[PDB]
Amino acid sequence: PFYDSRPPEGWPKGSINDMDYPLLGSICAVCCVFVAGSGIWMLYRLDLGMGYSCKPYKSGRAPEVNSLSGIICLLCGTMYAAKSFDFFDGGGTPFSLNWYWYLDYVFTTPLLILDFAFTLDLPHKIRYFFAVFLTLWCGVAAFVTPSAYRFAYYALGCCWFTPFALSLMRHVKERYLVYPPKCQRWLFWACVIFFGFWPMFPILFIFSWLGTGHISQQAFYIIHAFLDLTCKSIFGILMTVFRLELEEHTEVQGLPLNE
Amino acid sequence: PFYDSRPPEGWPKGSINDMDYPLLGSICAVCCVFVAGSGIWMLYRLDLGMGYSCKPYKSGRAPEVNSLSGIICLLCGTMYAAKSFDFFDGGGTPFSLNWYWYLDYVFTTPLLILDFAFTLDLPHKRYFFAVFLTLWCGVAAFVTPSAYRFAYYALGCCWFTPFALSLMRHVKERYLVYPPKCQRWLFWACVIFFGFWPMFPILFIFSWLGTGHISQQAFYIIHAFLDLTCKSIFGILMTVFRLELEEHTEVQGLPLNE
Amino acid sequence: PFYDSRPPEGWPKGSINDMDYPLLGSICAVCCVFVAGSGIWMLYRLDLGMGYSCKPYKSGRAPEVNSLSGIICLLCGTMYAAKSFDFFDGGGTPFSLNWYWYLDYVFTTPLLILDFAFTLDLPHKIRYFFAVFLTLWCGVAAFVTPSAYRFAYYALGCCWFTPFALSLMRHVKERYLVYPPKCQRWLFWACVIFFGFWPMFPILFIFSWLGTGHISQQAFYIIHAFLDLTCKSIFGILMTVFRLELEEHTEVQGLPLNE
Ligand SMILES: *C/C=C(C)/C=C/C=C(C)/C=C/C1=C(C)CCCC1(C)C
Ligand SMILES: *C/C=C(C)/C=C/C=C(C)/C=C/C1=C(C)CCCC1(C)C
Ligand SMILES: *C/C=C(C)/C=C/C=C(C)/C=C/C1=C(C)CCCC1(C)C
Ligand SMILES: [K+]
Ligand SMILES: [K+]
Ligand SMILES: [K+]
Ligand SMILES: [K+]
Ligand SMILES: [K+]
Ligand SMILES: [K+]
Ligand SMILES: [K+]
Ligand SMILES: [K+]
Ligand SMILES: [K+]
Ligand SMILES: [K+]
Ligand SMILES: [K+]
Ligand SMILES: [K+]
Ligand SMILES: [K+]
Ligand SMILES: [K+]
Ligand SMILES: [K+]
Ligand SMILES: [K+]
Ligand SMILES: [K+]
Ligand SMILES: [K+]
Ligand SMILES: [K+]
Ligand SMILES: [K+]
Ligand SMILES: [K+]
Ligand SMILES: [K+]
Ligand SMILES: [K+]
Ligand SMILES: [K+]
Repeated sequence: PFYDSRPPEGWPKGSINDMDYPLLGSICAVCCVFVAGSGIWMLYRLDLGMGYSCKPYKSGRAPEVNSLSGIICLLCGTMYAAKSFDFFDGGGTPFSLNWYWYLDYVFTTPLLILDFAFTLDLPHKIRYFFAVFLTLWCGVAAFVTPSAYRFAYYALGCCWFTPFALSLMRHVKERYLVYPPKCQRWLFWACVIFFGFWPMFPILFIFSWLGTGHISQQAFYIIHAFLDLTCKSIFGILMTVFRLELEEHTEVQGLPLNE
Repeated sequence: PFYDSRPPEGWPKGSINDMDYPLLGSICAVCCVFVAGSGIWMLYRLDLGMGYSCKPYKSGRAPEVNSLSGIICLLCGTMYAAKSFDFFDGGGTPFSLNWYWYLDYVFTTPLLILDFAFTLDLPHKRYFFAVFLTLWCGVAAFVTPSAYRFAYYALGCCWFTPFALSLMRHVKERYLVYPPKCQRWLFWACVIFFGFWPMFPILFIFSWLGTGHISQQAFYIIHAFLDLTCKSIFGILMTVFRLELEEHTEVQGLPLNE
Repeated sequence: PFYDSRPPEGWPKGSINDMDYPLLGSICAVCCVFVAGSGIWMLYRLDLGMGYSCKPYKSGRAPEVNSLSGIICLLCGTMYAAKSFDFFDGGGTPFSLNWYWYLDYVFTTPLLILDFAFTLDLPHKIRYFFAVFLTLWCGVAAFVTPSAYRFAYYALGCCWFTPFALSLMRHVKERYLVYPPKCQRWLFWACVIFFGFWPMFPILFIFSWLGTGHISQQAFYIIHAFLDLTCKSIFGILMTVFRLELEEHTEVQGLPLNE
């Protein structure tokens, strides 16, 4: 999709691409290591067995959808390795996963909500997947649109995120009472991350360089690196622990849910 | 994928991009509203229950593949909102869903046939990929400036002609299964399918990339109407056919003619 | 994604794009015909029935995942028809499936391993799919990166292919003892192709024009056309014959596996 490139003399001074690229690349490398290691741990723990007792699977293999968390974390870590490669090369690299904002997210966070929908047995998994997909593509369109119509694209995304986030919460609540108090605690701390960090992205858009102009692109990159460390890595860890508690309750102890 | 952009002085006069952009944007906005509302109604009606009696689902939720029609209509409505944004900005916008013809279709109409294959229990749900490939052969045909675009078009005609011939046959095998009311709804859906899908290849020949009889603006209006028919009306007809099928088999418990 | 195009006077002499385009287009057309015909035969044979006896399916239709081999071969044949169109037009065509190396592969070979995972009942089908996906995208990034960081991208791909290829082999071995000796023979000849031709691509990268500079882009195109004739077409034929023998053993004769 690329047309632009870093000028031979470098990015013009004062432009949004005139960033601290060694620092951004170091942050991206650290994020890559952390998120990829978290995904590797999730896959290894999933292969260990069901619950904290590590009860062997009857088929000898874990459910395929249960690998979604670790797969998403490993894909995010690989894209952050690519981001570190792009930043350490000075930015504007032909294969830049940093250039088009939220283009990487159209790969992780839809699958992520799918994983969430598979972990909580949430209804309308395809509906939630496509809502997140369209919201992220509206964000990509807003960040590639140089006119005021980007605020239209943003609004379009806000027309896809506000219902979804309102629906998901409701559905999440319907599942929350089902689970035992310990799984409820893990789910509570995962939903705190979800419903307190997903709304941050729309707010960050308004104060970014494409909005009120209060947040620079470098600060945007650092903020979104921390958000991906939270929304992918920490949220996936919390989902893995919630799954372990649910399996210990229902598969190891055989106890029924509060449904 | 974009390399081109609207020139600072505007699109050159007499070029294919020198179109009535306020009119195209208004048409795209109306299409967005209509198709998105149709998808919202499809999802709401699906959540209402099975059949016309709105029989509650045993699990409390509808089948996931049954949301395909409304999801496709909502995705098409969102892409038409993006198209209206592009047209109202004068065209040639970096995120232009109007520039690359049939690029948007690679997202809807494959899923659409999937929905169709899921609604009629059609074999080789193959079909999807065939449509996929066909549409990509269209995309290339509209980005190739040489005569080899007619090769790409022909390649698509080598993927659409068998598929459309196979689908019909398979559709016929399912048509006798369904009751006469579901048969009526299926008949009116298949009329749209087999009478409007062939239009796109014919429209290619007489477009600016063929005989030069249809301008790009007329192409946009024609395809807006076609998307209003192939996505919106066809999805409505499929929803009504599903409602009749559920009323026959799930509410009344009657068996199919299989 | 295209920015470049063939210059009005043609590709500069001595450049990597200054290739024998009629020859490349003829090779691509022959490959298209062969691979598309192999996919058509695979789908027709699948529709014939189970096993060598062509036992009719109970539902009257074959399993959907069993069409993966023929679908992949037909998609590869269509992409090779597009490649022949691009080459016969002189290269650098806006819809060039030859320009971005391994970009076409991100469409076939993941599905291919999925097909493999479905044919051998291999665990972690999604994990293998995403590993191949990420390896191929790392290859695409390496072949679009003009700096030394391409060797980083390559290494990233080598960090995704080496574990996967090591895991797959192990899992394949666990399945190999299950199957009867005839299915074992067909599986052996398919795994020979897999584990002896998939490692070739990383080695070909090193000696290509983006590495040591020993293999030209034209030679790369011919080599990869032959590899796609082997990895898609011949491997799909071997998988179809293995499936036919397995169905003759288990569905026609009703005999159990060595599990
Ligand atoms: C790990 C990454 C995550 C969880 C990304 C989440 C993204 C969103 C909640 C998207 C937000 C936006 C929309 C509401 C539309 C306007 C633009 C965005 C992308 C900032
Ligand atoms: C709502 C949109 C629909 C139903 C689109 C349908 C598209 C086709 C039937 C595709 C037609 C073409 C081919 C046969 C190949 C040549 C190029 C196309 C895209 C016009
Ligand atoms: C029919 C095509 C096939 C089987 C393609 C296979 C591709 C690979 C085994 C990929 C190899 C590479 C990686 C290990 C990363 C570095 C770059 C590649 C793409 C050469
Ligand atoms: K995760
Ligand atoms: K996991
Ligand atoms: K990322
Ligand atoms: K990007
Ligand atoms: K940028
Ligand atoms: K970005
Ligand atoms: K799960
Ligand atoms: K997760
Ligand atoms: K629809
Ligand atoms: K629907
Ligand atoms: K559309
Ligand atoms: K487009
Ligand atoms: K155009
Ligand atoms: K278009
Ligand atoms: K359906
Ligand atoms: K539909
Ligand atoms: K194959
Ligand atoms: K096949
Ligand atoms: K190919
Ligand atoms: K390409
Ligand atoms: K090239
Ligand atoms: K290539
Ligand atoms: K299979
Ligand atoms: K195969």
